[PDB]
Amino acid sequence: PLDVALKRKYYEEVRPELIRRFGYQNVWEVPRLEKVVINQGLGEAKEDARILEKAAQELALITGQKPAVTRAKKSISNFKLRKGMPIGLRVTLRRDRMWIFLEKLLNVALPRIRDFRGLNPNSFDGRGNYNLGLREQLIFPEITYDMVDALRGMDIAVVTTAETDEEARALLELLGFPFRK
Amino acid sequence: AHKKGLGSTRNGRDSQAKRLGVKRYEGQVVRAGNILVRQRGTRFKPGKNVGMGRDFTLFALVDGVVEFQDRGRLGRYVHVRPLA
Amino acid sequence: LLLECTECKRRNYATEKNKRNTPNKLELRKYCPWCRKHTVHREV
Amino acid sequence: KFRVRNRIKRTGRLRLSVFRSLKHIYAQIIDDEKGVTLVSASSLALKLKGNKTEVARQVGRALAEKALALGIKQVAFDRGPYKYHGRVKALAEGAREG
Amino acid sequence: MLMPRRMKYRKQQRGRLKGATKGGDYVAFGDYGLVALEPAWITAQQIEAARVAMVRHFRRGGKIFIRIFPDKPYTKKPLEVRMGKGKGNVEGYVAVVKPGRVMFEVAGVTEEQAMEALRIAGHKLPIKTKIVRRDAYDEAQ
RNA sequence: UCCCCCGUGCCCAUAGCGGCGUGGAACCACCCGUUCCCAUUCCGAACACGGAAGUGAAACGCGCCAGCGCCGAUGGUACUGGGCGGGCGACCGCCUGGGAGAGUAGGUCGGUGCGGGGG
RNA sequence: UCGCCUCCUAAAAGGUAACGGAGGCGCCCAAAGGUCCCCUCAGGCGGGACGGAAAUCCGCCGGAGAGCGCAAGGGUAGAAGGGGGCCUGACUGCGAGGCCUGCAAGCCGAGCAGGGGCGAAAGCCGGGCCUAGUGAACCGGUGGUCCCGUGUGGAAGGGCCA
RNA sequence: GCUGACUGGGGCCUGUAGAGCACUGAUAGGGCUAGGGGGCCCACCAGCCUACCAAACCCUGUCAAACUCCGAAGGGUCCCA
RNA sequence: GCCCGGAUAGCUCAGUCGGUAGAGCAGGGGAUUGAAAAUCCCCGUGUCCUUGGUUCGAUUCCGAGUCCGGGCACCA
Repeated sequence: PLDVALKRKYYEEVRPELIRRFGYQNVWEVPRLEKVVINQGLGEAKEDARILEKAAQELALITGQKPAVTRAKKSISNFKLRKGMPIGLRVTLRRDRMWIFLEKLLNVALPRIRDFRGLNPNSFDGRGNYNLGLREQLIFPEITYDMVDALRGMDIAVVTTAETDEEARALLELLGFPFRK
Repeated sequence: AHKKGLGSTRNGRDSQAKRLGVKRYEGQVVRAGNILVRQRGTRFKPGKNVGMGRDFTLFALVDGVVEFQDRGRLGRYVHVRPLA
Repeated sequence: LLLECTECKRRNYATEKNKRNTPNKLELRKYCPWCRKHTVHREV
Repeated sequence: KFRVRNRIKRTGRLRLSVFRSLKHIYAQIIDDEKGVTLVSASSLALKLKGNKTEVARQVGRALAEKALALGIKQVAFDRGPYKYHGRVKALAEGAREG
Repeated sequence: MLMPRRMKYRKQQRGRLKGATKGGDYVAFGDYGLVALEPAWITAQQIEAARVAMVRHFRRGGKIFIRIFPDKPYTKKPLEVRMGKGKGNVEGYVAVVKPGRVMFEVAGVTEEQAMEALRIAGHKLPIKTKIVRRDAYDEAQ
C-alpha cells in the first residue's frame, strides 16, 4: 500500500518531536530519509568460474527490487581480476519500498543478529547519513536456512536531509533504531 | 703516437620539421579552400565560414577576408567575413 | 592479416584487414559495388 | 549538470529555442550573429487552455503562423535539454522539417 | 658532497652570465653576509671548503647559512681524448653566482669573529668578495 | 521611458569562492502523482507524462561584505631596435628610440544586447 | 650511426648544423569505425561485514592534475573521455581551392552525382583527438574487363581496372 | 610596366631577452607534522620523547635548454602611401 | 607458394583391410629383501585432434577446418 507503519510513524510522531527538539521554521528543514542504498562486496564470484547470479535473485526477495550488477574499475593483480567482467551487487531503495525494507529490518531482522547490543553510534560522523554492515543474510524473514549455501553479508547506507549527525541521530533513534549507548 | 679511444652517443636524432602555423593573417583576402592554419590541436577554433579537417586544419569555406578573435576562456576563432 | 572483399556471387573487391585470433571468421559487411549498386561482400 | 548544449551544434541559421516550464512552455525563433529574437509564442502566457502537450501543438501552430507572415519559412529545432519527446511542437507550417 | 638528490636531466648546456643577481641579493637571515662582486661558477668543493673554515674559526660556535646551491652539472671529457663522440662525463657541480649575490650569512657572533671568519672564506672562493651588514635590505612596508 | 521576473546572446574572473538578508502575487523551482507517452545495467533519483494541496528549506533571482581569489597604475629598474666605447678574458660602460616581470598605491563581491510576462 | 615520429638546442614567423641533450616507430582496433542518445574525471576527508594502503557501497570537497591503445608534445569535459542503439561512409565516380615543395613524394579539402547509414529534424559519415606504424620503378602472381589478337575465325600472349 | 629593396601608418602572427614559481622538477632556514628509524618500554598495545630519516601544509629564501602565472625590444605577413 | 608425412592414456607409440582400443614406460598399492635397482602380482587414465558424410553402426573410408613434422622450389 501507499502507506506503511514507519511512514505513518515518521509523520504522526517523529516529524513533530524533531520540530519540538530542534526548532525548525520550515517543513522542509525537518529532516527526512532520502534513500537507503544497500550493497554486497563479493570478492569471489569472479573465479571458480562463478556465475553466482544466486545473490541477486535472492536479494530481490528481501529488498523487493531486482538488484544491479556492479563491476571493477581498475585492474588489481594483487587482489585479483581485471577491470570489467568483475563483481559487486547494488540496489537503491526510495519511497514505500525504502520504508517496507527498514520496517522489516528494524522490527525483525536486527532482532535475530547473532550477538547484538545496539547499532554502532559512530557511523554518521557529521557527514549526515549512516552506514552499517551485516554478515548473515538469513537474518531476514524471507530468507530460509534451506535457501542458503554461502553467507554473504552487506553494507547499508541510509541517507538523510539532516546536515549534522546530531539531528540525524535523533531521526534514526526515534524511527526505532536501537543504538549502543 | 698514442691515440686515445672514445665512445658513442645514442642520441643523434630529431624528426623532420613539419612547418606548422598560421598561414593567412587578419585582413588577407582568401578564396574558398585556402588553408588558414596548420596546427596540432584546437590552438585556434574554427569560426564563420571556417571548416577544420581530420588533422585540425582550419580553412576558408568562402572567398572572403580573415578576422581573428580571442574570447578568453572560449579560445581563439578565425573567421572569414565574406566580401560579395 | 591483409584481406579482400567480393560482391557475394561475382567480381569486385574492397580490401581490408582483420585480426584472425581477435574477433575473426567469415568477415561479412554491407559495402557498395560499382557492379550495379550494392551488396554483402565476403573475405578471401 | 544539464550541460547538454547540443545547441552548441548550431552551424547554419535560425534557431527555434524552446523552454519548457513545469507550468508552461515557451518558444522563440532566434537569430544568432545578430543576437536578436524575432518571433515568440507561449503557453497560457499567450492566454491558452489548461492542459499540456495538447497546448504544445497549439503554441506551435501559433508560433508558425506568426513567423510565416514575416518571411521565415525554415529554421532549426532546438530545446537544449529537450529529450525530443512528449511536449512536441509537431505543427504544420515551418519548413524546418519534422 | 653537495648535489641534488635527483635531476630531471643528467647533463646540461653551459650557457652564459648576464650581469646582476636576479635575487638572493639582500641579507634575510643572519646578521653578516659575504657578497659576490663578480660572476662565476662556484664549485661545491669551494663552498664546502669555505663553510668549513668559517666554522673552524668560530669553532662549533654560531650559525651558518649557505645561500647558493650547486644544481648545475659539470662535464669533462676523459683525459687525453680528442673531440666529438658526444658530450663529456659529469665531474662535479657548480652554483652560478653573479655580482651582488649574498652567498653566505652568519648569526650569533661578534663582529670581530664574523669579519674575520668571512674574510677567510673569501679566500677559498675563486672570486672577489665584500662583507655586508643589514641596511635598507628590509623589503617591507 | 522606470521597476521585477522568465527566457537568450555578447563582454571574458572587476563576472569568482566564502560568508551574511531577502523574494513566492506573478514568474521559476522544489512540489502532488506514476493512469497514459517515456524511462531506470536496481531505483519516477535522472529522463518523461498527468497535476496543482504545500514551500521558498533546497536550487535559482536580488542585495550587503574584501578574509581568500581576480584585476592593477604611477614611478624606477631589467631587457633591448639602431648608433658607439673599456677589458686579456668572464663581461662591463655611454648615446638615441622601445620598455617589462615582480612589487607599491589602488580597484573589484560584474556590465550589456534582443524578445517575452507582470506595476 | 644510416629511414620515420616527439622534445630541446633554434636567437618570440618559417627554416636552421655537430660522432650536441633525450626518447619513440616498422605495430594496433571488426569495435579502439559511422551516426543518434545518454553520462563526467584524478585525487582528498569522513562513513561502511567479509574488506590492503585504491576491490564494491554512501556523503561532502575537488575544473581538470584523470582519461584519450603505444614516445613525446599540442589539444581536449561547452569532449577528443565513459556507456548504450541502430549501423558499415575502413563508400564508388569526381574535386573548386590551398599547405608543403629542387624533382617525386607528403598533407588538407568545400562542393556535385551514384547508392547508403544514423537522426523527428538541422545535419553528420570518403576510418581512428592530432603529428610515427613506411618502400619509387623494373620483374612477376592473382580476380576481374568496353580493349589488342601478326592473311580470316579462334586461341597463345599482351593492355585496362583491382 | 611601377609592381622592387628600404621607409611611414594600420591590422593580424609569435613565446626568446628579462622576469616569475601558478604547473614540472631542483633547492636553503625555520614551524607544523602522515609514515619509518630509534630511546622510554610492554606485549594488556598502547604510550611518551627525540639538537635523527621524512611526505603534504604554513613563513621566509632561492635554481632550470628539454619549467612558465608573465613577457619586451625585435621578427614575419597583408593592406594603403 | 606446391606436394608429402602425422594427431590415439601423463609420456613414446601399435591396429578391424568399416564390427577389440592396446603395448611399453612413468605413475600407485602388494610379495622379495641388509638394501636401491632388476625382479614377480593387482588397479586409474580414451572427444582415437575437427565438424560433415558413405554405411546397419565406426576408432581405420571419403569431403574437411586445425596444429606440429619434414620436402622441393621462388623472391621483383
